[PDB]
Amino acid sequence: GYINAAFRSSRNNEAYLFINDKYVLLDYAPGTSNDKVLYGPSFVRDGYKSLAKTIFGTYGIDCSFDTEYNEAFIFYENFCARIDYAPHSDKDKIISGPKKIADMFPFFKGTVFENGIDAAFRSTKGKEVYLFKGDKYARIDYLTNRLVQNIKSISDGFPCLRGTIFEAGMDSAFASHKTNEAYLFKGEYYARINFTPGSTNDIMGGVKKTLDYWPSLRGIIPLE
Amino acid sequence: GYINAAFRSSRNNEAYLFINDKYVLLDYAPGTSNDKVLYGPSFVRDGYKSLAKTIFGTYGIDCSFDTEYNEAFIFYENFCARIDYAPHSDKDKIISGPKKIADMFPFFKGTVFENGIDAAFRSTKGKEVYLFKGDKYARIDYLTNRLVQNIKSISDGFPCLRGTIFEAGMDSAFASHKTNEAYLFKGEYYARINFTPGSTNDIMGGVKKTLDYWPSLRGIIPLE
Ligand SMILES: [Ca+2]
Ligand SMILES: [Ca+2]
Ligand SMILES: [Cl-]
Ligand SMILES: [Cl-]
Ligand SMILES: [Cl-]
Ligand code: NA
Ligand code: NA
Repeated sequence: GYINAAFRSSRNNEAYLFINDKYVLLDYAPGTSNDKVLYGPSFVRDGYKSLAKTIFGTYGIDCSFDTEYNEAFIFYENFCARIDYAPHSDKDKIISGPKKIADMFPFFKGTVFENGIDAAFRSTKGKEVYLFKGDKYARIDYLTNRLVQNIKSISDGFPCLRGTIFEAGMDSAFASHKTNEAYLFKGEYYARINFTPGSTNDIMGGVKKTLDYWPSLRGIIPLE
Repeated sequence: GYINAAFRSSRNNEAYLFINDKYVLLDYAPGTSNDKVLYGPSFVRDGYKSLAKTIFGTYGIDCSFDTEYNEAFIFYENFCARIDYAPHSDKDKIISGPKKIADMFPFFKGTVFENGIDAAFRSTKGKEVYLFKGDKYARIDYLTNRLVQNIKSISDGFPCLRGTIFEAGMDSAFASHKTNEAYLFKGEYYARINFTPGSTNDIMGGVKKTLDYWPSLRGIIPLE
């Protein structure tokens, strides 16, 4: 019962975190010690009416990423959908789907990504997204629907992760509102990384405990 | 692109037929030659607003069976839902699901039925339903959620099918409004069978052409 998916909100310093078939809306306070749970924990089916009678409403969300405006891709196993998550309102809706991953992203056919994605986060560069499955990552443009480069080992693109628990996989991720930062999650741990698109960079550099960084999540995770 | 699923309506002499991602409502006229298409062929997503943004709306329905009143179980691969099909209105709605088959029917766990069902029809007896997968069939009570007997070969329970194309499997079925009769489909073929719950039969009619029996379907089956 840890964080299985996440996406950055269009609202400043807010992110949606999905755990089992539930979620929380968090003010994650990147520059301040005043993190706070703004909504939830709530069942996906209760919080998102448009998702109530779907596989997402039944089983929850296991990967997602912000795109632009108020729209996000959400996943469950081999299925995905594009949604308007309509922050702080009643107005959520499915724009596209649900569709099999292979039908939404045909370049994934014949790869390990066609059966499910572990984690994803929105790049600062153009319409780019990083997606993770096992020890591999992919880099796509969601607007033109194109694989930007060959699928590579996580360690090829993020050398800073060699020798950490993230080397063989990530459970969940979201991009920060602070430029070129992102959070990676696995079990009780997170890392805050700094990245530069297209450059084999580094930093960092600190695998810590999620509950130390967000005390407002005490008693919410782990969810037994 | 032949019939992939069907269910008997609560309305006398009407059946819903599912083909690719579409359906047809048919007056199947079991006692006369006045068969007609009443509605469709239309997309499932257009005709059932409640299914529009679900896996059933994207990909169609590959198995189903009438329960009672205006409720039907519908399937797509390993998922299923309980729906009110609200005949001749737009008051359709999902009552339960979508859920995985193992979660809805726990007794199917470990069986060949776990990952999808080929075809099904409602019995005249109590709340019993016959379900088909490959050369095997199952008989369940949907109320008590119970397997009524061991999973068996189609030939054992339906000896009239021996030596015919239906021996190895069926694509679709529905129970007739005429008691103890049902229609089974595969490719361009159908059989009309008499069945006696809990007891084998003898001879009935033989494998025939669906288009000969329902000329109102010419130009519709197969869907090119
Ligand atoms: Ca995940
Ligand atoms: Ca079928
Ligand atoms: Cl994620
Ligand atoms: Cl069927
Ligand atoms: Cl769905
Ligand atoms: Na994410
Ligand atoms: Na059926």
